[PDB]
Amino acid sequence: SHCQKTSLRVNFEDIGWDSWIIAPKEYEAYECKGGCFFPLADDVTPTKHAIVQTLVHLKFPTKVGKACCVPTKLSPISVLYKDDMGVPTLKYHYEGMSVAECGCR
Amino acid sequence: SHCQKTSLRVNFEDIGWDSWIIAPKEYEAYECKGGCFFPLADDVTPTKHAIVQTLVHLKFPTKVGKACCVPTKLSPISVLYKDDMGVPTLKYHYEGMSVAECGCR
Amino acid sequence: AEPPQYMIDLYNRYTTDKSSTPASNIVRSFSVEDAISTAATEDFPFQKHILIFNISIPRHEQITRAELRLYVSCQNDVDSTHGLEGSMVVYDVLEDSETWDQATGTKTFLVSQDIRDEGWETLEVSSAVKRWVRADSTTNKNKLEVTVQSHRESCDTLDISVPPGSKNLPFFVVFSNDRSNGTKETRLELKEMIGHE
Amino acid sequence: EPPQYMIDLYNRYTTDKSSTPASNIVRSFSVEDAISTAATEDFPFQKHILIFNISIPRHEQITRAELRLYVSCQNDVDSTHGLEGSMVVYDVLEDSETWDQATGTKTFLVSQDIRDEGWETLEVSSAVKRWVRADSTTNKNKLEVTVQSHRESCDTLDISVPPGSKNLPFFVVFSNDRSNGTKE
Ligand SMILES: *[C@@H]1O[C@H](CO)[C@@H](O[C@@H]2O[C@H](CO)[C@@H](O)[C@H](O)[C@H]2NC(C)=O)[C@H](O)[C@H]1NC(C)=O
Ligand SMILES: *[C@@H]1O[C@H](CO)[C@@H](O)[C@H](O)[C@H]1NC(C)=O
Ligand SMILES: [Zn+2]
Ligand SMILES: [Zn+2]
Ligand SMILES: [Zn+2]
Ligand SMILES: [Zn+2]
Ligand SMILES: [Zn+2]
Ligand SMILES: [Zn+2]
Ligand SMILES: [Zn+2]
Ligand SMILES: [Zn+2]
Ligand SMILES: [Zn+2]
Ligand SMILES: [Zn+2]
Repeated sequence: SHCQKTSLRVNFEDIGWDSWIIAPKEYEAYECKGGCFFPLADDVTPTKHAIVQTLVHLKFPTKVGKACCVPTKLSPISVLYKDDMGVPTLKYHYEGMSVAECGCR
Repeated sequence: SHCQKTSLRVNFEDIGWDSWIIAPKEYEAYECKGGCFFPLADDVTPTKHAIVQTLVHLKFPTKVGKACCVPTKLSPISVLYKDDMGVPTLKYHYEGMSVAECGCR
Repeated sequence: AEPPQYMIDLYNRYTTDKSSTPASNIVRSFSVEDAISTAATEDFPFQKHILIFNISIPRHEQITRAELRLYVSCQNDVDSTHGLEGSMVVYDVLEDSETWDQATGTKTFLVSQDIRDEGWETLEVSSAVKRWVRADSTTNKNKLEVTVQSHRESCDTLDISVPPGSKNLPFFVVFSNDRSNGTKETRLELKEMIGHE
Repeated sequence: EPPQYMIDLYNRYTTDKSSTPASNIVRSFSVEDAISTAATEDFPFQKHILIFNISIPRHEQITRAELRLYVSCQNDVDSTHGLEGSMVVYDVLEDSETWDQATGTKTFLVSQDIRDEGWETLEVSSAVKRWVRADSTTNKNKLEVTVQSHRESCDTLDISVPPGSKNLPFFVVFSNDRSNGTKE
C-alpha cells in the first residue's frame, strides 16, 4: 500500500481505560497504515535518514529494513478523568491522543 | 525484542550518492531495530497514541498494528558536496543524517 | 465514588460547539476533607464553618481561577416558608485555635455574598489557593472559614450543607494552566499513562 | 573539480571537532569570465575584471567572503632579480566597454602587498553582501583586480586568470542560516 492516515475509533472499555476515563469513553484516534516504499514522496515528509535507509534497503533488502509509517503530528482531545490520587481532572487539550499527520521515518 | 539503536554503516557508492557527495565516503547512520511490545517503558519515550494503539493491538490484533520503532532524535554530520548548480558546498551541520535516539510511535 | 456533574457539565460545555475556547486548560475538583461547625451564639449570631481541603496543584502549573461552591439551604426547618435571606463570608484561615471558630485565630477576608435562592452558590476565592500553592512552609494554610449570617426576616437555621451531613457537600474548583505552555504538564501526563498502562 | 581549499576545510572542520566553525555553510564560486588588460604607459599595472555568478539563498546570512588569487611572475626570463609588488581589488558598480580602470565606477575593497609566489586570500565580504542585495539598478556581481609590480622586479607580475586553466580565481562564501537551520 502507501503510508497514509486511516480512521480508528477507540473504545476505552476495550483497552481497559474506562477505569479512570470518565469521558468520552470512545474517540477517533486515527491510524497510520501503509508502507514506506521507494520512492518516498513529499506527502510523507521524509527525513534524510529515512531517504538514506530506503536507498540502503534497495541495495541490501535482506539486512536493512525500510522506513516505518508513523504519526508525524499528533492532535489533542478533550478528556475528563481521575488523577492517580482520584482527583477529577478536565483537560480541554489532552495532547497526543489522535494522529494529525503521518510520515516516513 | 526492545526498540533500540543499532549500528549501520552507509557507503555512498552503494546508494549512488557518490555522484554529488564529495565527503565523507561512508558514515555511521545507525538504525532503529526491534519492536514496540507491551509495555512501553520510559526508555522509548512513548506517545499517548503509541500507548493507545499498543493496547488496541492486544485487543484487536487483526485490525490494528503495534507502534513502530523509529528514530526520535537525529544528529547531523559534516558533509562536503556539490550543489544542484555544481557549486561545492560544505556544511558542518548537515542535519538528519544519523540516529540519536529511537522510540515508539 | 464519582466526580461531580459540574465537572461533567464543564466537559459537555467544552465539547459542545462553543465559539469560545476556555481560559483555562486544566480544571480540577477538590471535595472537602473535614469540617468543623459551630452553631450561632449570642456573642456571635451566625453559623461558623471551618472547611479543610487537600488541594495539591503541581508547581509547573500556573492557576488562573478557583471557585468555592457551597449549597445554601434552609436546613429542613419549621416555618421554612417564611423566607430564605442572608449573607455569607469566607475567610482564608492563617492561624487556627481549638477554642471557637471566628472568636479566635487569624483570617484574611475573601468574598462577601448575599444569598436568597436555595441552591448552589459560587465564590471566587482564587487568592487563597494561590497562597496554598506557594506554601513557603511557614504558615499552616490549605483551609478556610465560612460564616453564614441570617437576616431578620429569614430562616431560623439558614446554613450551608456541610459534614457530618452527606448531601450537597462543599468542593473546590481550580482552573489552571501550565507555566511552560504545556511542555512540563504533558510530560507528567505521559508518566501517568505508563502507570495506567 | 572542487578546489582543494574546500576539501581542506572539510578536513579542518572534521579534525578540530572541539572547535566549531564561525560559519556553518561554505560555498565555492569559480570565475565565470575575465577581461584582462596589459599595463600601459598611462596606467602602469595589470588590469583584470573578474565576473562571478555568486547566488546565495536569501534565507542565508553570509558571514565572510574570500577572493583567492594565484600571484605569479608569468614565466619570464630575468625574473631572478627579485619578486615584490602589490595588488588591489575594487567592487565594480558601473562598467564601460572601453578599458578597465580607465573608466567606470568602483569602490575600494582590499589592498595587499605581495612577496611569495602562491595563493593569496582577500577578504571582500563587503562586495558579496552588496551582491546579494542586488536591487537590480547597477550591473554588479563582478570586481576588478589590479596588480602593481614594485621597482626592479618581474616584468609581468600578475594573477593567473582566464583564458588560462591553471590556478584560476574563485570565491569562498561563509554563510549561516537566519532561521537557525529551519529553512535551510
Ligand atoms: C548563473 O546562475 C544563475 C542562477 O541564478 C543562472 O540563471 C539561470 O539561467 C537560465 C538560463 O536560461 C534560466 O533558465 C534559469 O531560470 C536561471 N535560474 C535562475 C535561478 O534564475 C545563470 O544561467 C548562471 N549563469 C551562467 C553563465 O552559468
Ligand atoms: C492529601 O493530598 C496529598 C497530596 O500530596 C496526598 O499525598 C495525601 O494522601 C492526601 N491525604 C488524604 C487524607 O487524602
Ligand atoms: Zn521493500
Ligand atoms: Zn494544544
Ligand atoms: Zn445577651
Ligand atoms: Zn501540572
Ligand atoms: Zn447584603
Ligand atoms: Zn436583608
Ligand atoms: Zn418574619
Ligand atoms: Zn540557504
Ligand atoms: Zn622579462
Ligand atoms: Zn606596499
